[PDB]
Amino acid sequence: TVGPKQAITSEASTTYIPSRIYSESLLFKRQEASLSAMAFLFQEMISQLHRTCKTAGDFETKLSDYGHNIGIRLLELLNFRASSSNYITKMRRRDLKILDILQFIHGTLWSYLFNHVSDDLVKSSERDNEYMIVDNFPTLTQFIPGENVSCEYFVCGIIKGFLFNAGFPCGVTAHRMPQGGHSQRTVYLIQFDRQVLDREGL
Amino acid sequence: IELLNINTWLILQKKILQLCIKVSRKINDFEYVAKFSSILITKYTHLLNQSEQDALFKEYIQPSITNESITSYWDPFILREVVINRILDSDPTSNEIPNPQEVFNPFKRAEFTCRVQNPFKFDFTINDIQLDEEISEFCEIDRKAVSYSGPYNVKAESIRSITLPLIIKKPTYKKIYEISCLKISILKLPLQKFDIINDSRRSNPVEEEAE
Amino acid sequence: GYDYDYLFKIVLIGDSGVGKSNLLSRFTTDEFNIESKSTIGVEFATRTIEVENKKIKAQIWDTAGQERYRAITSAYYRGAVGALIVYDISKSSSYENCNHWLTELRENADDNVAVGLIGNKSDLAHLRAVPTDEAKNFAMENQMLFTETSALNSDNVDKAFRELIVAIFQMVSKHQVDLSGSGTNNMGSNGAPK
Amino acid sequence: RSLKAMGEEIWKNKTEKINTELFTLTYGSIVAQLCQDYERDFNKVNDHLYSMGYNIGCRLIEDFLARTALPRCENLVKTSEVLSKCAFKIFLNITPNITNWSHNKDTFSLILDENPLADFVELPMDAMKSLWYSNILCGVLKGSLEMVQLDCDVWFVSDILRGDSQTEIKVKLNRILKDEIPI
Amino acid sequence: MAIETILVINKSGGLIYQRNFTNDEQKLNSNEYLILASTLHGVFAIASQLTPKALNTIPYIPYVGMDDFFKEPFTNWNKSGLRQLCTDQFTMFIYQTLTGLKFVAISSSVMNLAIQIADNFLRKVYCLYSDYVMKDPSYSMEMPIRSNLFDEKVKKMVENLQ
Amino acid sequence: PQYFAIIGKKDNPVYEIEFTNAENPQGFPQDLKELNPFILHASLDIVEDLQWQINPTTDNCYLGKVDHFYGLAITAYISYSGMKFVMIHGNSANSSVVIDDNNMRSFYQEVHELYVKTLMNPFYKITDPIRSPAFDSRVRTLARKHL
Repeated sequence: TVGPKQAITSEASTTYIPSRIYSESLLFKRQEASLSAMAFLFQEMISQLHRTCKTAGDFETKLSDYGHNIGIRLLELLNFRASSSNYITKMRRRDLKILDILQFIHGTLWSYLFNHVSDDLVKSSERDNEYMIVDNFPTLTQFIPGENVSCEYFVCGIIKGFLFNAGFPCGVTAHRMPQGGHSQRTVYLIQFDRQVLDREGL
Repeated sequence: IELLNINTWLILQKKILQLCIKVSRKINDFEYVAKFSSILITKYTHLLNQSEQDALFKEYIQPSITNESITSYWDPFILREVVINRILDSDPTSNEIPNPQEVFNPFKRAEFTCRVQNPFKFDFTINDIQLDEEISEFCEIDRKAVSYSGPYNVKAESIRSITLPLIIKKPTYKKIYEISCLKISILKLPLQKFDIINDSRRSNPVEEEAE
Repeated sequence: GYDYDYLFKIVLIGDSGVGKSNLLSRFTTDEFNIESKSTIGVEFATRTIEVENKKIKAQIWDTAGQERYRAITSAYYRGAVGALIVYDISKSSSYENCNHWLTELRENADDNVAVGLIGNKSDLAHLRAVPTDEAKNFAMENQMLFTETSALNSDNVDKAFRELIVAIFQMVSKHQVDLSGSGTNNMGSNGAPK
Repeated sequence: RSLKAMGEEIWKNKTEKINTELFTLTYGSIVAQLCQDYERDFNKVNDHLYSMGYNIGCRLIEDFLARTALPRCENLVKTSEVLSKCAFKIFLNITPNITNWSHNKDTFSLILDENPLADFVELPMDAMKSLWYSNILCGVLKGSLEMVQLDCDVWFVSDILRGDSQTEIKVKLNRILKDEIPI
Repeated sequence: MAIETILVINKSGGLIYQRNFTNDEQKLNSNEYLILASTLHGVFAIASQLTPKALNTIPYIPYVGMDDFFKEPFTNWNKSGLRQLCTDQFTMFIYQTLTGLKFVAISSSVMNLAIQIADNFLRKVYCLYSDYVMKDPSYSMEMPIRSNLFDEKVKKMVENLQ
Repeated sequence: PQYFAIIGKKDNPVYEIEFTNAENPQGFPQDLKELNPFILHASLDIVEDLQWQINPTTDNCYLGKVDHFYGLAITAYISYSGMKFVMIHGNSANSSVVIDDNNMRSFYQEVHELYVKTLMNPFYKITDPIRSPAFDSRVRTLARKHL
């Protein structure tokens, strides 16, 4: 009963100091876990989404929604704790060019979820509006056997909801290019829409 | 009304088309004051008070009521369910109708025939405009099985009984058809099939028993 | 190679001399080795069928009753998912402990099994120890598949056993969707910038 | 030497390491969608989190028994010693202690100090009575201990997400002595 | 010591995995392995029940496979049960887990220390089982091991042995 | 008087408040009913236009007085998620946000913790208002102590 959408509550300033009900904290406090306890919950994502899905494509694009609802949380956290609350600091750059947020995702999102920075970030040289991001080892899909890459898409929805809430409407698609002795190389191609494309030209 | 996607924020949408009602009042256009009074039904859920400009908006409704057909009952969400419970006459006459192989397969994963009985109806009005009135509800393309008398109102918010429908039917053959809803007139002309929420919420009659 | 999808184990249980092994050896294709019954006890033959575009191996384990293998056979019902109590209509004392086999097999087999009941030796039709309608009824309030299982010139088993693998299949055929793997793009000359 | 000091050697080297904030976020996404597609029927989502968690523990007991090679526990107080010092210390990073046994050592309770699955959650008001958020552990500890043929039954009783005093989990174990042939 | 064939049988009799690698031939490969695996489960049951009027198992770390999987002496879990067959051409080891999941290793190198080097390999195949087959949502329980990552995760460790 | 609002992605509001001095207790006299949401929704657009400008009309988070209309200035803050923290200031004379420009940057940044802290609840979707009793005390103690 604070913001109803029926009205704007009109309340006078400089009232009393009220009681304190719930107080949280926001710094990182780098607490670890075991990769088995992650991979068990990832296979319990997939062991229900195999059950309540009829074809492949809607399984793809509702495994992606779980990643969407981690990406739109994580975008507001990572810049805000990288620019550093009551230890008052400035407000990061708030990046607004497509190869200034790709450097941020490439060097900080993958260094946040995973221990290492992702290795390469590859422009599609022979055309425009495709932007590859690769690694050498997807450490969440690494217990899936076979070759079909539907089980990839929980990480790629983390990418897409990172950009869709950043003002950059895109669409990701994952593929597998087994280059060299890295048999699981697993490119994602970020593929921005047409209606964004004029705006960074002007 | 094109600049806001009306057909998001809500308070301004209410305030702009309240201004549109007042300008179409001062112009005395009728078809737009009927139209915006009818397109306020997307927003009576939130944003309103309990019968202050519902009644001071009913004084904009009721000029369009006393004109020709310019409103035609905005909301098709009226009657939650209809029950055709045959009352108890007598239990003297229910008058009904009529090795080798073969391996067992254990591992393997209503209609009425009504009589001299009356039915029931009940419904609600969605919003706190007072004293909404209805007359003469009856069935659609069906047989003789209709009601008679209609003196009823409905109150502010409540889910109200409609007593005394008093059905009288003629006997047919037992061809099994489904009804859903009836032709109900809410203080004006008889509108169409005011269907039921969340499901069609069927009913299943057959013939009257002449036996 | 191997290339089947699921593998069920199905016990054949009953009294001795009710005719289970002769019922088996017509019916499974073979087991490639005659071997022996009573050296380890229970013997086992395979049968492959396919259900619902999945390929099934079913492993029939028929169990002997020589009174020596007391703890041994009770260890052999561990993990047993399909079951078949066999009884003969000629003799009568097997039916007195068909319910004994049923309550021993509801014990310690799985969480849920699918037990069939089969009347061997219908060829001697003029010697019925127990009426078929009583055993049919006793199958009806015990959720059991019932077949005549007549001996010689019969298929009662070739439809009832397939129906048993169907009912045990949808007891464990949970869910899957697709393994198509057709999504390919991105063949460039890599103007990378890290 | 013992069970208190043995598990942090396993925690020190050769345990593949991930954060816990991604673990909280990817649990929270599951339970938010399970709320939204069951139309806020909160005694159904406790059933569904139970049936999800029961199929974790049958896969998890083989990973725990391969990572450390325990014997079978001799008494139920030392099952609780494993579940204190070497179950949640290896897989998670938490050591929830034990209080309040029964009058005959039939039940016990498990005070969980900090939860690595609800770091941010303030659950809604219609879920304030009929939902237990970290029910996934009560699918796991029913599951894995059933594969050791300790038929226990495990519920929540109170938790801090409701606004109550403390998170604690009551274990009541019934029956055993049925299993594979060698011991 | 040496291993020539990995056989992994279930907790309910019939097998879920075998690979007779470096056979340098085409051996017999059908349901005879199923009846062999069920025969080993049966004689593993029978070797419990006979025991005379009598009424250990501390391995070590020998660094098999070249960080490794474990560091410390441990225990076994089966005493009244079959442990090692010994013949002229081969020698068969077997290893029961606590949950009931027996691992069978046929060995083409013949003639007590072979137990010590054997079970420190048969626990290192158990760790790859629990790491690469348990976290597999396409793998249901009670089904053959149709994963293709489990083959060339164990092939590297056995050719690192021999 | 002061008007403060958190405007969402589709321009739907998620927090809506005014707070004002006790000299004029019924604040914003015949503007709070009829101009105060219109000037907010109208002057979202220059804040939206300033979100893609590198230099204004090397921080790009705080924005100054972006509009001045009948002597009422508004100030803005564009969050990474794009939720914009626009706030209208009203007075008797010509109000100055320049006397608080060093100050209330740590009022916009102080709300970040209050916001980001209410984003991390997984039950909280986007495009629904903040029905939080904790949030009101957490914003009005900040408004009382730091203005």
